[PDB]
Amino acid sequence: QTSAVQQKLAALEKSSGGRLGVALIDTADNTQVLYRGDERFPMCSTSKVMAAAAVLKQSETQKQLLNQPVEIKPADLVNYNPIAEKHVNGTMTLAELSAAALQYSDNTAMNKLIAQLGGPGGVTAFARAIGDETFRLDRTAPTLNTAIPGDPRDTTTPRAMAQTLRQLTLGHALGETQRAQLVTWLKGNTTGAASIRAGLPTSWTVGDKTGSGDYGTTNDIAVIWPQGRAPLVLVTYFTQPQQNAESRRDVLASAARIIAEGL
Ligand SMILES: [K+]
Ligand SMILES: [Ru+3]
Repeated sequence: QTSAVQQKLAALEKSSGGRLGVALIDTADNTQVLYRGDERFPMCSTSKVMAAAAVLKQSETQKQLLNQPVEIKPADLVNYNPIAEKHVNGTMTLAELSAAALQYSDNTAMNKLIAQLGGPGGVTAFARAIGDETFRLDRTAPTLNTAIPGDPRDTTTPRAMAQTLRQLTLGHALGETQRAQLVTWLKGNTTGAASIRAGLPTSWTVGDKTGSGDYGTTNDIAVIWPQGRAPLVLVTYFTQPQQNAESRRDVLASAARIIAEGL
C-alpha cells in the first residue's frame, strides 16, 4: 500500500530532487509511519547519539566515568571543534565531551567518545547490544560524513534508527538516570531549529540531533512531545545526487509538517 502520508512524502521528495527517508514511531499507539524506511542512508552526525548513549551505558557500571578527564591535544582538532578548541592542552570530562558532541556537534568530542568505546566498531557493538542489527559506524569524524551514494559505511535505515532512538530516550535501553541525561542533552541541542523543529507547531517540544555531510546530506533525528499527545520519535534523512549539493533543512521541516498533520 501507499498511505496518504506516504503519498505526501513522495510528492515532497519528487519536488526536492533528492532521496528522503522518514520513520515515525507514535508512542500513543506504538505504531509506525515509514517512507523508504528500509533503505540505507548516511547518518552523518546523527550517529553521535549512539556514541553518547554507549558512554552513558558504560557509566552505569562506573559512577565516576563521566567525570573522567580526557586530554585534548592540538593534533586532536579536526574540521569543526567549537568546544574542544578551547580546551587544547587541557582536559574535558566524558560528560563535557558528550554534551559538546550532542549539543554543538563538536567532531573532536565525538572522536573522544569513539576512542572511549574502542573505535567505530565499539559504537556498532553497543548498537547490536540494544537490538539494532542495522546501524554501522565504520569511521571517525569527519570522514563518517562523506555520504557517498551506495556506500554502506556509516549508514542505517530510518526504521532501525527510530526504533533505537525510542529505546534510548523513552524505553529501557539505558538506566533511569542515564536516559534522563540523554533527554536533557537532546533538548538542549543548539543546531536543530531549521530542521524537524521548523515543521512542527511551536507548542510542541523537541530534543534532536542533526547531521550533514557531502551530497547535500541533511538529517535530523528527534524525540517530540506534541501538545496534548504522547511522545513521538521521528527520523528524517535526506541526501542528493551531487557531491557539492546545498543542505536542505527545509525538506526535513516539510517532512515533519506532513507527519504532524497526519497524526
Ligand atoms: K554539505
Ligand atoms: Ru499501508
